[PDB]
Amino acid sequence: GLIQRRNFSTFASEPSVRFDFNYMKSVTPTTEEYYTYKSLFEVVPSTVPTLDESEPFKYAEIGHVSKNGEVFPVTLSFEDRDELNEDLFKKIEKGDIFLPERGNILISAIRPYLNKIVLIKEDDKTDIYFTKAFIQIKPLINSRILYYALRTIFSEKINAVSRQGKGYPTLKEDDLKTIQFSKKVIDNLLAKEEELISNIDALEKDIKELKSIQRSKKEIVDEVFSSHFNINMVELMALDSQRRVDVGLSSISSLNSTIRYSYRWNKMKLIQKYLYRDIDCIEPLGKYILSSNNGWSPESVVGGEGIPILGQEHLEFDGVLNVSPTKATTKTKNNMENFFIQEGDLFISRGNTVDLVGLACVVETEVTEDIIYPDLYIRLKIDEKVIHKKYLALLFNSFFGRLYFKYVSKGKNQTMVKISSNELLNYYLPIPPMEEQLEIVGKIEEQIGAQNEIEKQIEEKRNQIRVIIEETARS
Amino acid sequence: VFGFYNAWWVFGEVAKELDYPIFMAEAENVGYKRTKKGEKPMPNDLYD
DNA sequence: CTGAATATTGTCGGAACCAAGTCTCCATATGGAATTAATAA
DNA sequence: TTATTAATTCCATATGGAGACTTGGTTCCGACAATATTCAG
Repeated sequence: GLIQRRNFSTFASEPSVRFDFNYMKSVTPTTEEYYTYKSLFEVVPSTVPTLDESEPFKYAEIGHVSKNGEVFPVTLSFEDRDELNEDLFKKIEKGDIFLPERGNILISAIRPYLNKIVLIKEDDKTDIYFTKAFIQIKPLINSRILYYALRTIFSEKINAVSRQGKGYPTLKEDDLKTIQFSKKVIDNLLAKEEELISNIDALEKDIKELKSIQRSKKEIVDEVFSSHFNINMVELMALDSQRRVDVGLSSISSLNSTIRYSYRWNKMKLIQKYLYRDIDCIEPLGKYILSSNNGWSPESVVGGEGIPILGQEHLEFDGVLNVSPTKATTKTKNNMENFFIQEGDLFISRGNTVDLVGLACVVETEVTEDIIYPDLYIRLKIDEKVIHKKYLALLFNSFFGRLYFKYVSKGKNQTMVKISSNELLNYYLPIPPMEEQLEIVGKIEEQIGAQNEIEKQIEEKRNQIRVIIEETARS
Repeated sequence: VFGFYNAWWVFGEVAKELDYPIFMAEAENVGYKRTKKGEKPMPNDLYD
């Protein structure tokens, strides 16, 4: 760890005479002609607004605000106050609400390192109320300049005054009033304005345009799979909401082989019967399976010194292994080679939530190093003449595999529902001809590749939007 | 107790010969959402 | 008749913290292997 | 005339655990100022 050395006098920096390590990691003699909170901003005391009842107002907690300074408020109305959102209305009635005045900045008080600072823009409409967990400041200088100087720069001095105290690392208005902002950093940004606002505005509107067409990695798989097979997605989500199945005693042993009569199995049967009403290409998977080798999960330390190991978070709805190992072991089992990922392998997740169990992916990434797949991965070397593994993985990630594994995953603990080899061998999935399987794969490969390219341009723009600020400040 | 059988082939015909309806249903919300800081009301799918 | 001190009225400040989301090593059969084995020409 | 079991070892493997670690931020009690009070010199 760090080894510093400070003096007694340095305990006089704050009237709270704190002497914690985190606060004084930043404390040091200063030569820059620092500014203070008086010149830059002004803390605005919070007040409880008089909300009307007819108009549905919009509320936002800390969790609704994103890391990149976006708000996703919840539309609440006193007219429809049910028990699901009763807690929010309880907070509102208690008095944890305030309407930000236009142009202010709202810094979150809890956990500053997430950089959850939001700016109320001077333009636009439909103002949104916020939880008093934020802190209002009125920037005497240009609001956008202070906003960008607080998000990108000064992100470590704000994090150097947070108070943990047997729990949440939180801030206080006094902590902000204690900050020691520099002069050159702020005056360089303020003087070089009228272009450092135009460039950032253009880049932000480009980012907004890119986000305007973004789609999730699951809807794309759902869209094309719904395009084929002529599946009414609206009716499927309606039959899934039914909570009443009345089967008979005779229809318990049909294709059971182990006498399972739980409600989940009996609703699986109904859903699978509904899904295949018009599709006639279905054959059991157990025919086209050659092996079901599991993985190896030794005791692993995060960021250790040894062979890397994958995790359940590296399987995405796309169908490609993320190959982003985090955990590392140093233990051997005399059979290391059999538990190393190879190009073309088909891995299915074994053990997750009821909605994320059974996700499959093909490696499709040439990596020369050896990476262990945990025992929560089932590798499925199969017959490469009818299945076309990519198609199988993307079928499993689709609603055709997200509903079967949602109701066949055995387990007492619903948080780690697991699938066994028997479910894989007894799964009746639709197999179209090899030519027909290739067409879908091309579609939900090109569309998702375009989506990923969208996901890459936005990151590059958001990185240069702060590189510009850094180079402007330090100049 | 079973008699040197697989009990599946036997159980199929046993259930075929004698049959009775069975009732199954699922509740999603029970109405007593508890946390380490007390209870809280919720919709109750079981009874009203 | 100028109090300040107790009925309390609504607001800060913390918390042997704690829900939300979702990712895990390991004890325990187990059976198909091995083994012993008894079939029987 | 042997070599089939079927028991007794023994393996790496499949299965499952009234789980359990990670990350983020939430309620609620306790002060507490400021209501009020409050009787009195």
